[PDB]
Order: sequence, then structure tokens, then C-alpha cells
Amino acid sequence: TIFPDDFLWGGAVAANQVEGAYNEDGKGLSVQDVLPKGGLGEATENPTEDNLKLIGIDFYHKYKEDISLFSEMGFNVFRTSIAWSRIFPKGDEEEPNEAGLKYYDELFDELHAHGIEPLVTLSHYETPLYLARKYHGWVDRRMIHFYEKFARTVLERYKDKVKYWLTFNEVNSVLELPFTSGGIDIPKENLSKQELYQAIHHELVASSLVTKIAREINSEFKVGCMVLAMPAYPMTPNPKDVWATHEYENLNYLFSDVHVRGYYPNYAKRYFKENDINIEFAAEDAELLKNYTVDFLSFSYYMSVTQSALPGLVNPYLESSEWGWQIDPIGLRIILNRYYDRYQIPLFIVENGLGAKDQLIKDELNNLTVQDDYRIQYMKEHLLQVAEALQDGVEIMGYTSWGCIDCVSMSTAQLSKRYGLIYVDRNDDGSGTLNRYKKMSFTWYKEVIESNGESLF
Amino acid sequence: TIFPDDFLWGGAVAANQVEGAYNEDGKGLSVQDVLPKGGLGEATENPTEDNLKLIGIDFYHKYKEDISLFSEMGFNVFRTSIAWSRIFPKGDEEEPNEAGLKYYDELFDELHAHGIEPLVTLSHYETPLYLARKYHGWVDRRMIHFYEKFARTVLERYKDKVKYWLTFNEVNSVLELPFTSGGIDIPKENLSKQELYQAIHHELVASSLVTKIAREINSEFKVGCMVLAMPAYPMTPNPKDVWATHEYENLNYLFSDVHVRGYYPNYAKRYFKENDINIEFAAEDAELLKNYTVDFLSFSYYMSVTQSALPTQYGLVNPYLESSEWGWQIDPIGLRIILNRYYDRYQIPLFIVENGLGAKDQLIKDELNNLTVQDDYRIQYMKEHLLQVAEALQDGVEIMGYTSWGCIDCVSMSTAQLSKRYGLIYVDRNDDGSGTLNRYKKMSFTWYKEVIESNGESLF
Repeated sequence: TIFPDDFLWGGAVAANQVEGAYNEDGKGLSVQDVLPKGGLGEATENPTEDNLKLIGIDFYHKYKEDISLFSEMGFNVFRTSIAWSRIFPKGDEEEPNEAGLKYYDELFDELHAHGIEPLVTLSHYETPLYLARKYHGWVDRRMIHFYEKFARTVLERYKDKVKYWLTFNEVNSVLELPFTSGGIDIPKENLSKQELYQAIHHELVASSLVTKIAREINSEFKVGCMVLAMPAYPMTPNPKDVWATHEYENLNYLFSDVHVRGYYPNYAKRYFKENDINIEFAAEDAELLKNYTVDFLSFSYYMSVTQSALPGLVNPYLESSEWGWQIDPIGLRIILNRYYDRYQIPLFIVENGLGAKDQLIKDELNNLTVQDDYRIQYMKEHLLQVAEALQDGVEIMGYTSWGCIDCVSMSTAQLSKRYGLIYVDRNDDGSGTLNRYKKMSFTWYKEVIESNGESLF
Repeated sequence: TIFPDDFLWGGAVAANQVEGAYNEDGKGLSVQDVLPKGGLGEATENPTEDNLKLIGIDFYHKYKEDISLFSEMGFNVFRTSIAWSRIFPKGDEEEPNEAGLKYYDELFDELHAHGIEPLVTLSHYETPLYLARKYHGWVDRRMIHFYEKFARTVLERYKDKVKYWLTFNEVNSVLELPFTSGGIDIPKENLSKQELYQAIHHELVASSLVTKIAREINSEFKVGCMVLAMPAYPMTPNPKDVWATHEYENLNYLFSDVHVRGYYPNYAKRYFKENDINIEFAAEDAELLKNYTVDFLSFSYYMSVTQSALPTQYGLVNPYLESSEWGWQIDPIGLRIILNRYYDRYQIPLFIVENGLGAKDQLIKDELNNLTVQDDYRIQYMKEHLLQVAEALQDGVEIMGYTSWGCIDCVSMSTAQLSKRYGLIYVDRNDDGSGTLNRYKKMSFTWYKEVIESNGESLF
């Protein structure tokens, strides 16, 4: 078979996008609880009722039924985040919140009960609001300690229940979304490249430090980074556009180069110099970065981009989704190869999927469902490209479909753009029964997993 | 100052393309002595008078004068090959030929007397003809032994005269030029991909072996590979074209990957299976390759190439590039692109060991009465490419130096002709062998002198 026998098939969410129960069992407020309009929207002074993340999909209470569905599809892996504000409500507590730790104990146990391995993102846009408001988030080096305290607590607690960990979901998303991403509550107009890059530096050092701690705790742990995969193509063979495209890709490669190689790459100096960025290193930083680099690289992949040296563009060769995003399955094979060529370490595709406004409708069998042939087609083409990449010799640990049960979106905090194999009946206004339904893609994907990919051909 | 203080500035030739003196001082025949039409041409059973390489430019005798010219330009480096057949005429002798070793001792000595570091290519398309005939060259594993015998011999002899060594000029040349590059005697139509890749495997193993030996002899030696650099661009943003371009570049990356990384790369498995290639490893091969990898990567660069998943809708002309009189497209930015691609992949120092512009230079008298060449085309080419090298240095790429190809006009490899000239120094000899063989400073001589002496500062 093309797919390895140990290949991990699954789905992925973030805690804040599903759990709800934002006020329960001593959970402190996160940044997401003041973001009713999502990452692109403004923050409220206090949580408001129209914020869908308060309730989410109520995964916090519904996880056993949900996990039953995951199990019927045959997942051997499930990616989620541990919500930081559940373990350390303010973030500065001397002791963890035991009800939080107990909750995740139960979650993981339930997963293992069905033969499903947890894959845990330590920080996924969940920063305790107190830390954000008090320290302005990651612009403050004190965040490292807080994060360390968080990580250790959970690494130790779950050390026999969780093999796979991710430190940060895209450290560099701090650049576009300082608040959601870095818990930085200073207005974007007031943030220099210097402050943003310094904040990302603190994240990278924390990632390394936590990698060290992890390895001391359990030598069986696998610790990955998580970055945005976006292969870039030149609009034309004009060498000026080829070079523009290279330079564009370096923006992203900088952070993965730190994660994997353990030092700021050769081209950083120039860029920093041209952008007035000078990273302030604490004396321990270089050695932490160099000595503790990631075991694997995980990434989100949605689309490619086309670049030009002209004072990117719309690729005329790509189809677009009903929602208006272009679609590029070959770009997945391309970026898998680019990353592998560059780093020679295992890769994990941890976010991929097709968003659409699915409509729940009774099929001719009387079952309420979503006829999403579009999602089946997207997943199929992408996974065939994954198969090509496996044959190219790229090491790929697995694939977790993004928002495998419909979740609240990160960017807008809406439910109507749906990624899931499982439809959840709850709407943008908060209404609905919260019942779950299998989409047609549920059955197809079940088939792919149970055949370990052979059904793709 | 943007160029490092220690930057190496110079010129490059191969022995067979300049030296002449093909039968002198105990020299044995090389494969080049039976290639009067060059690597693209047929081999002759015995050397023929129409072969320009018999006399070359007679660098063998005139090297002191030529080197005084190199020194007037301010070269701190000069790249050539040691002709294998001057050391081991047949290749299988128990003892080396002392007249040849003495010759290179004297050559390197003049170089150092003028403050020029030698850069020595161990094998540059010069395999002793005896070995090519007897063993059919690199298809036979015994070549490893002979090559090793040869390299140790020179590595030891020159251990205090030569710091920088290259093992092979393009191992993968074998694919296109089995006889010229691999000493492989067998008719081109009778050679499978399997045989060629096996020959190349032998070369790679031999390169690692010699790397081990070099390190035992002198820990200050720096050993490097030499590959063809050819950055590829997709004709359109169609991801099919982008993938076709990626695939194309892997053909080349395979060999540099073994040299630098020390193992056959991940995509090789698929490519080999599709092409009926199965490499036969000796028991110690994999560990040798893994443990002894090059200190640096050196390359030739002339041009980029554009690729399409479907070429017949139009190995394609790049609309945006200028072309030389001779008819090659010109792509300076491509040099920055490829320096960065290599450094991104391997993170080791790079060395540009072949670059230049070929043209039919006309020797004509200027207004000062001096016979010269008005080669401003060549000045423009070098200026633009060296400005791209400067960009790459600012990009943080580690670059050891630059050696202009055929710095003194030399016999070409592909055609064995003199009329297409790369040099800063014109040599009067023509395709039919005629002429005085006198040397003349081209206009580019003075300009390049100023570049070197300012350490690149004159480029700005």
C-alpha cells in the first residue's frame, strides 16, 4: 500500500472553537471570550452573549457522543488544544486548576477507549485574558515562564496519555493577528516590526524550552512545530518574478528555519536590517534554540499563492470554491516536497479542509444529512496528492481533517462556513438544537480510513 | 567590504584544454587526445594532427608568462586540473611519473611566487586512455582504486602547496558524455541508465574515499564537489508546470545531495524504480558516502532554463532574457537565485568555479595602436553576474570565491574549437591550428583587474 500502516488518520479542532463552557469549573477568560467577531474583529471589554465561543458546540459536555462518531469513522488520531485558561485561569497561579486537569484526563481516556491517540496543541490562540491585559501578551518575556509552567504541568500530567505535542499554532500568525495570536492587546497601528518579531522570538524560545522539558519528562514524546504552508509560484519565468517569489517564501521560512534548524537563517540579517528589526537575545536563548529543535513539522494547508516583482495575483489555472477561495491540490504535493527537501524530517498535515455553507437536508432515505460531494472531491484530490508525496519519499505521519465536527471559525467566529464531516445544528445567531448529523463525506472518509487510503484509487 | 577580505578572485581552466605537450615528459594518452571534435564528437583510434588539444595553447611551456598575466590582474586564485595521464600514464603503474609531478611542483611554485592559491580539480575529463580502453572507465569498480592511487599520490605530494581540491568536474556528466566524462568506451546506444548510474555511483564512492584520504593527509585541505548549476523556472503559474520544474531540478539535485548530505535522496527511490535503476552497493559504500561528505560545493553557471508540463503548446525560450551573439540566453539574476537555492538546501560554503561569456572575439588594433579585443559585451556580462553575487553575499550566502572560465582563451570541451572564446586574454591560434600563439590583453583584462584589486568595490 501507498500509505504506511502506521499512518495517522483523523480530525482536528481547537478547544476554544468547540468546547464552550467558558465559565465552568473555574476556567478563566481567554482572549477568545472577548472576540465575538473573531480574529479579524475588535475585542469587547467583557464577554458578550453574541460570542458563539461561549457555548461553542458544547463539546465540553458532548465529547463522548462526538468521540463515538469519530470512532465510527475510524479515527486513530484526534487533534485538539488544551485550553490554557482551564489549567491556569489567570495564568499566574502557583498551582494548576485541578478540575481542568481532570477534564482533560477524562477526554483523553475516552479517546484511548476507542483506540484514538490524542494530538495536543499546547497553545492555540487561547491565551488567558489576564496575561494579555496585564502583560500585553507575548511582547513581554515573562510570558515564557507562564507558558513553561503551563506546559510542564500538562506534559507531566498527561505523560502516559499523550504521545504527540505541538508547541504553538503558527508562531508567526502574531504578525497579522497580534491579539488573537500573541495575546497582544496593543493596537496594531502602534506595533512596530520590532515588537512583533520580539514577541515571536519569545514564542520560539518558549517552544525550545518546552521541548527540553518534554524530553526530560518522557523520551517517547514527539514534539512538532506548527506552521502555515503556502507554496508560492512566479507569475512568469521573468527572473525578477522568480526572485520575488523566493523572497516572499522567506517570510514564512524564517520561523520554520528557527523551529527546525535552531538558529535565525542567513537571510534574516538582511531582512531585519532593512526592516529595523533587532532581536534582543537573553543569554540562554541561542543555546536553547540550537539544542532543542522540533522532532517534526506540522502545517495547515489551504492554497498556493502567485507572486510577482510588479509594483499575489489571481492564478488563472486554479478552480475556486463556492465560498470564493481558489483550490490547489497539486500545491500540497509541492509544499510537502519543498519542506521535506529543506528539512528532511517527518511532516504532519494537521489542518486541511473545504469550508462551505452546508445545508442540512433530508436525503431520499429520509435521513437528514449534507450532500457534500464537493468536500469529498476536495479531500480526495488532496489525499491523492499526499499519496504522490509519499511515493516521492516524503515522510508523512498523518492527516487530520480541519474542523472534523463543525466548529466556530477563528477569523470571523461564525458557524455557517462549515468544514466538518459532522454537521452540528447551531447557527451564526446561536440558535438550533446542537444535534449532530453525518454528512455524506462522513461515510466516504470512513471508507478512506478503514482502507488506509486504498479506496482513493 | 561587501565582498569578504578573504574572497578568492581568479580564473579557471582544465589541463587538456590548455597545456598541449600531449606526448612530452612521459605523458600517456588521455581520452581527450582521441577527441579531435570534442565531447560531442567521435573518438579517433589514435591521436590525429587535427586535434587542437595536442598543442593546446601550449600552456605547458608558456605557463610562466601566462601566470605573469594572471598576476597583473591580481588573481589570488587559479583553478586547473592535474592531468591524470602525466602522473600515471597508463593509470595502473606501481610508481608515479616523476617528470609530471615535478611539472606540477613547478607550476604551483610559480603560482605561489605570485601570491596565487592553486585550486585543483582532480579529475576533469582527462582519464588515461589505457584505463578507458582496458576497463571501459567508470563502469568498472577498479577505477575507484586507480583514482584513489592517483589522488593519494598528488594529495601527498602537494599537501603543502594546494589547499583547495575538487574531486570530479560533474560526476553526472557521465549521463550525457560517457566517454569524455566517464572514460566509458562502450558505444552510446549500448549503455543503459543502470550502467551510467552505476558508473556515477563508483565516482561518488571514489569522491568520498578521496575525501577520507585527504583528511588523513592534511586537516587543512578543503575538499569540494563540482556540479552544474542550472536553476529552472516554470513557464506559467500552473501548478502542473511548477511540479514539472521541481521534477526537472531533482535530476540535478540527486548528485549534489549525495555529495553534501551523504546518501541517495528520498525521491531517488521512485526515479530509479521508474527507470530500471538499481545501484549495487559494496558493503562499505553507504557508510563511506554518509561519513565523508564535501566541505564545500562548487559549480559552473551559464544560464537558467524554463520548463513546462506541456512544452508542445510552445527546453523553452525565456521571453524575458537577452541573448549573446553566439546565441545562448543570458541570466544574471539566475546566479543569485541558484546561489540561494543551494545555500538554502545545504547550508555550506559555495564556490563559483566556472562562469563566463563565449564569443568570437576579433583581435583588432585600437586607437592606441595596441592589438586587443573590444569585449565590452564580456565586461557587461561579468559586471551583471558579479553584482548578483554581491546580492547573494548580502543574502547571507557563504561564497568562497569566483573563477572566470577560460581566463586565458582555451580549447573548448564540447567541440574542441578555439574560435569561441571565454578569455580575458586572447591567444592567437585558430580552429585549424594556425597562428603565433602570442597572448593579448583584452579590454576585459583591465576592467577585471580593477574589480579584483578593489575587491569588488569597483562594481558599484
